[PDB]
Amino acid sequence: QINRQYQLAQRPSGLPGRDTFSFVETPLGEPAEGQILVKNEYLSLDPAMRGWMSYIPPVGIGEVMRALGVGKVLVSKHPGFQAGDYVNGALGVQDYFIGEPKGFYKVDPSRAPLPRYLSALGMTGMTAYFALLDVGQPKNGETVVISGAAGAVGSVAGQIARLKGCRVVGIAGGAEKCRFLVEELGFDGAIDYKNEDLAAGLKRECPKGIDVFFDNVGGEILDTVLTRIAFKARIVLCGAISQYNNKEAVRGPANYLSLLVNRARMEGMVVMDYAQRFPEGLKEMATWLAEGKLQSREDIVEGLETFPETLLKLFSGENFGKLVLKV
Amino acid sequence: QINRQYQLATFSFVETPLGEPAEGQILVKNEYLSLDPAMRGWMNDARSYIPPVGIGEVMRALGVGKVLVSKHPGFQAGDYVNGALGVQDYFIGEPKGFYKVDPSRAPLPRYLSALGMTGMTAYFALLDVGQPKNGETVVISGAAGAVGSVAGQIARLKGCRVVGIAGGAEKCRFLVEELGFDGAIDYKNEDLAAGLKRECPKGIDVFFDNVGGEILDTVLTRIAFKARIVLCGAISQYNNKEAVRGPANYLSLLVNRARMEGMVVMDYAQRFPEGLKEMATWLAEGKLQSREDIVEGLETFPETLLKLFSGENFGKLVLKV
Ligand SMILES: NC(=O)c1ccc[n+]([C@@H]2O[C@H](COP(=O)([O-])OP(=O)(O)OC[C@H]3O[C@@H](n4cnc5c(N)ncnc54)[C@H](OP(=O)(O)O)[C@@H]3O)[C@@H](O)[C@H]2O)c1
Ligand SMILES: NC(=O)c1ccc[n+]([C@@H]2O[C@H](COP(=O)([O-])OP(=O)(O)OC[C@H]3O[C@@H](n4cnc5c(N)ncnc54)[C@H](OP(=O)(O)O)[C@@H]3O)[C@@H](O)[C@H]2O)c1
Repeated sequence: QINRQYQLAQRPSGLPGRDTFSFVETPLGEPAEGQILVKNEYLSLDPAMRGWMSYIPPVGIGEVMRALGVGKVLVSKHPGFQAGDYVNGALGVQDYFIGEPKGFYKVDPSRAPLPRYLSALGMTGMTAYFALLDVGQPKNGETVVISGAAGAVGSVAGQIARLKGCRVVGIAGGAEKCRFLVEELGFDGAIDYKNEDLAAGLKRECPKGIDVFFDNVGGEILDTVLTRIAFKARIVLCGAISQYNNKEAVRGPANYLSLLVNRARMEGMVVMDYAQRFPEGLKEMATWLAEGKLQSREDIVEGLETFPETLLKLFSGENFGKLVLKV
Repeated sequence: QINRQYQLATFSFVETPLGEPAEGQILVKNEYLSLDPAMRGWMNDARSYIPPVGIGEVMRALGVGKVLVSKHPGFQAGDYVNGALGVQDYFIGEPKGFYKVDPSRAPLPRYLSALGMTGMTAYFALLDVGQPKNGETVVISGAAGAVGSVAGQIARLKGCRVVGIAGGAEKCRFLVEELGFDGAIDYKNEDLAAGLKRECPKGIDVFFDNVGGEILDTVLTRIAFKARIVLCGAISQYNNKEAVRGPANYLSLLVNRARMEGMVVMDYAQRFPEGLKEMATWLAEGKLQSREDIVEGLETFPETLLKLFSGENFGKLVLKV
């Protein structure tokens, strides 16, 4: 049995294209004590990958590329897991995972499709959940603005905010995504940053200011949102995708003093800090899904070999929904 | 009787007749006036936290003074007050945001510094927003200034390691030898990153920012897990003809799961009594020190005013009227 794997060959400069990865065929090993062996089925493609090439150590050169995934346990030398289980874990960009199941959890394939355990019922879902609710602390009637709003995190964030009684405004790229936000996910409004002036969009959509800004994007979008925040607003720093491929320095928010004028808070978060609360998060999210109160879209791309090419879709805005790679 | 005033024209010294207080009003002989950096920010156009001084109107100044006549249920003749008394001999109007100060518990001018606005800013911004704990490392910008020098001393009292950033070898010496800061970084002569690397081994848990600009952006690179950055001001940016700099390292808040939060001292006006009571005991026991640089004569105003961005004020700048 062969285990195909993408390895990190070189730390990339800007956008990471080919020759950044090395496609390698190594023989399938066997798990040691405390380890499990997993047949990888669906891989999560995440903007955080660029950073992996910080809050977590980077990928070692010559190591398998880091990747969250869902897979079938073939064998287990670990009390927590048994052969036949389906697991969410750091499975890597390869056919098969062998190692310590640290922070792995079982998923039930009969209750939801596997790729869902990478979105709304996975990491991106939890990010939206804990970031919005614990850090954003939205309340009934508050104006909630979300960047990267048609994405996996933003789309779930927008909807939970809607369920909390918030007026929800999405900032997204292109007419199709902005239409999706309003007609499908139930956002109160949308701003197409690619086609309309963002400031005028915000003035239109948030005339009395913004109480909660969920930032997935950073850059000029963040800086413009800053001129419009309300007294005691919360800015959740979830990501800065517009900056991840910078050869140049990060674009700092020149309107940051709005946080002073408005006595507002800007706070960062990392989803793994909430691991102890995952079951309660996953449980409540699941009931939202079942009740039709929240919708999750996955964008599945087939074939492990397409990894380098498919990854770039996140940075070109080419993904429509949570990007998943079928192995 | 005459009320000498400075009203916003660069200014204008105009003698005016002393009027008389109506209902809801008090009459106050102004004794000491607060010269604050915020005086500049008040003169701008864009929506600040409080509306600008109107063209032609008496220049805003916080001050301490004696009530001569009260037509207000909360104030009595002979009370001493703190309030927006303005750049003038006498205040007449509603005591919007005034409070009584006990002249027995402290020197009158101290009710403009540690027991006044700058002291309460340090008090509430550090403790409510920074929430420093025993053994945490607390870095203060403008640490020699009126807010920073108090914030750093309260930090010391809470059991923190306290590191100050200040201009000049003299001021840095003062923080360590006189105020009891654990370390000091001379931003004017020394590299800041190296200074911070040196003075803050375990990273930075609380940053009390009075300055913004490059200092903030450098501090961001060494904040710790779950750090708190208190935005109190951005003095290095107030005299900019062009755009505020902006922290390029702000994503440190993400990597470190840290919080950056602004505050305005008057939001805590209702809690001033407990804050002032505690601050008074610290001063009285000699645990916390307050410096005021007092210049005599209202007439010296425009000259005295030219000090707060220079760095010439040693202590809280106060004008005796
Ligand atoms: N802090 C944590 O714990 C944590 C965990 C997971 C993810 N994240 C972060 O959350 C954010 C969203 O991730 P996701 O999984 O939901 O990915 P996603 O939003 O589903 O996909 C990426 C989206 O980013 C937008 N985008 C890319 N470049 C942009 C640019 N230059 N300007 C504006 N928009 C741009 C594109 O949307 P448009 O086509 O609409 O422009 C693209 O569809 C990322 O910043 C990620 O790093 C944080
Ligand atoms: N948010 C609120 O409620 C509130 C209340 C009061 C004050 N503030 C703000 O907090 C700040 C402190 O006010 P303060 O009364 O304590 O004034 P201050 O510190 O007594 O006077 C100015 C001090 O700022 C420092 N400074 C000036 N320009 C600088 C620069 N370019 N780089 C580095 N340091 C510089 C100087 O320190 P060195 O001489 O050592 O360089 C100087 O001592 C101001 O920005 C003020 O507007 C906010």
